[PDB]
Amino acid sequence: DYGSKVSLFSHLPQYSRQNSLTQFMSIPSSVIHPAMVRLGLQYSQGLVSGSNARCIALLRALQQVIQDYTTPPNEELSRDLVNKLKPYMSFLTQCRPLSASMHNAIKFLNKEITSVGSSKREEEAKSELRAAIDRYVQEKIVLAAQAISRFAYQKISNGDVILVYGCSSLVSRILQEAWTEGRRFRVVVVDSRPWLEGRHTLRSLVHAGVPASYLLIPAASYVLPEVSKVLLGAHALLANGSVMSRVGTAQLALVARAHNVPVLVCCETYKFCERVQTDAFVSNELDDPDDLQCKRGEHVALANWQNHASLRLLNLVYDVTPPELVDLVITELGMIPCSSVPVVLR
Amino acid sequence: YFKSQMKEDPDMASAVAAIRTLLEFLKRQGLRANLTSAIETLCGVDSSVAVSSGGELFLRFISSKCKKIMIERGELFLRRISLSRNKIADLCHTFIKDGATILTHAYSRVVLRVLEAAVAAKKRFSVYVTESQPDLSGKKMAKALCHLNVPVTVVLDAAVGYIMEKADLVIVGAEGVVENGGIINKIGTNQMAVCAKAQNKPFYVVAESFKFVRLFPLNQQDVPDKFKYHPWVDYTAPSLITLLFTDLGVLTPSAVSDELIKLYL
Repeated sequence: DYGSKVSLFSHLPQYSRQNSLTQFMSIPSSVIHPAMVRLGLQYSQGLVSGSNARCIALLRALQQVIQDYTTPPNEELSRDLVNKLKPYMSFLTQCRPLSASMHNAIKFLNKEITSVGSSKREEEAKSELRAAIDRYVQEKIVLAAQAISRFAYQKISNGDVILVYGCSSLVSRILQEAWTEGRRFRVVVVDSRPWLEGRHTLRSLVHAGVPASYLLIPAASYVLPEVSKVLLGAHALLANGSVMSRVGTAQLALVARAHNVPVLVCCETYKFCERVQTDAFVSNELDDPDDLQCKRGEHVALANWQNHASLRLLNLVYDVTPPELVDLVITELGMIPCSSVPVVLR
Repeated sequence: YFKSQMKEDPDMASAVAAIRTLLEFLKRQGLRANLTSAIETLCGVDSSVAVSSGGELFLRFISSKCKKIMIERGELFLRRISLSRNKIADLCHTFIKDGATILTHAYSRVVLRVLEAAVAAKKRFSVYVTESQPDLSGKKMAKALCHLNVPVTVVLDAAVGYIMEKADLVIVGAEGVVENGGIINKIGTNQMAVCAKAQNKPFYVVAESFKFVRLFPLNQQDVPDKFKYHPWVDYTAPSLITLLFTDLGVLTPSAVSDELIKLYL
C-alpha cells in the first residue's frame, strides 16, 4: 500500500505506479512465468487499461504459458495446470485488481481445463485448449460486437444527438458502423479527470467523419437539454440488474433522467457476472492518488499533500448504477430490459 | 339586477363586468347588507370562481356619509383592473423562447394576449391546444391563434400525455387562485400539470389579481360544489406550479398567501 487511505475505503488496496513489484524478483523469473510477469507489469504501469483489451491480453498470455507448459510425472495435468495457474492469478491481482471480464474468462478457462481428461495426450490437450481460447474470444468478443452493432442501428435516427462517456471499444464501433450505413447524426463526448480517456473516442470519431463534441462531465447538465439519446458502455452487469461502469456514469444517468432523456447500455454477454452490489463502497478500486495532481496556474497545490496527515486523496475508478436509471440494454441476444440479467445468466 | 349584457362587448372578463355592475349599483353602513344581497344575486347567473373572488374583493374594499372616497377608489381600482392584462402580458412574454413548443389547455384571453405580445417581438414558436371536450373552446382558441400567424395544432383531450415530451413549457390561465397557491381551472388542468411534473416540464400560470379567492381545498372534494356545477372545474396543487404571472409581478405559488394575509380578507 502507498499513502493514507480513506476511513470509508480502508478495506481496499491502494497501490502505486512508481513502486514496481518486479524489484524483489529474479530477472529470469523462476516462480512466475515471464509472460505473466510482463502482463502484470503492463497492467501496473497502465499500458493496457481497456476492459476487453485486458481480457484479450490475459488470454494470450495464458495461451503462451500453456504452449510452454510441461506436465511433471506422477500426476495428471488436468489438476496440475489448475493448481499452477492460481499463483499467477494471485500475482496479477497483486499487480492490479482484476475485472469482471478477466474473472469470467479465468473461470471459463478453469472449467475447460477441468473438462480435460487424463485419458488424452498432452499435445492434444494443449492444442484443444488453445483452439478453445481462440474460438471463445472470437465468439464472446469479436462476434459479440457485430450483433450489437446491427441491433443499436435501429434505435439511431437521422438528426440524433447521441451522448457518450469515457472510452469504450463497443460504443465507438457501433457509432462508426451506424455512420457508414447511412445515418447522419452528431455525437457528444463527455470526459472526466484524471484519465481523460474520452479523447480516444473523440479522435476515433474525428477520423471516421462523425461530427463530434467534447466537454467535461460537470457541464453535462448544460448540454443534455439538446441531447436526444445517451449511449453508455459498462464493464459488468450485476445480477440485481444494476450496472458497473466508470465512476462518471451513475450521476450522468441521474442527470439524464432529470432531463428526461432515455439512457441505454451496451455490454457483451460474457460480462454478465453472478454477484450483486448496491453501492461503490463495498467493492471498488483505488488507483494511485498522485494522479489528482494537476499543473493549474503557476504551481501545484497537492505537490506535498502527504505532509498534511488529515488530508486524503480519493481516486475511485468504478461505480454502481441502480436499475432505476437504465432503460434498455443491448446484447447479442437482442434488446432486453435492465431487469433481465438473471434470465440471460440462466 | 339587469340582464347579463354589460358583457355585450365580448373581450371583457366576467369578473370585471361584475365589478362594474357592483360599482354602478353602489351609486344608488347598511350598504353591506344590500351589497351582499347584490353579489349573491349576481352569482346565480355565473357559477364561476372569478365572479365570487371579485365580489369578495369589492366587499373587503368597502370596509356611510363619506361616499366620495369610496367612489373614487372604485374608479381607480376598475382602471387598474382594466390595465391588468397589458401588464401581465408584457411581463410574461419574456419567458417564451424562439422555436420552443408551448402547450395550452383551454381558451383564455390572457394567454392569447401573451402569445400575441410574444409573436409581436419577432418570435417564432409552435403551440399545442387541447380540444376542451366539455365545451369546444380549444378549437376557438386555435382558430383565434391561427390568425396571428402561429403554427397552432389541436390535440385530443386524452392525448395530453402523448405530446407532453414534445412541449417545452406549459402555460394556462387560472379562473381562481387559492390561498396556498393552487389554481381552480378547467377539469383538464390537474392531469396536465401532473403529467408535466413527471417530466420536469415547467408549468406556468397567468391570472389577474381579482381572482385571488380565499379558499383552502385539501383535495378534489373540498372545493365548493357550486363552482364545479360532469364537473366543469378542478383544483391543482401548488407543488405542480412553477411561477405565477400576475399584474403585481412574477411570483411563486407561496406568495399569494402573503398577499391575502396583508389584505386581511
